[PDB]
Amino acid sequence: SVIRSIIKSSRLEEDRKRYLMTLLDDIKGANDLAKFHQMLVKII
Repeated sequence: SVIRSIIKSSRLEEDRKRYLMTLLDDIKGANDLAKFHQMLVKII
């Protein structure tokens, strides 16, 4: 939910936050999620 919320709150990727939502929501790894979060949030 944490990462799911941030990407959904990421006002840049429309369909990509939607797509990445159904992806990350399925990501059952807390550490890997955090890395994906650090990833895109450092991208922007």
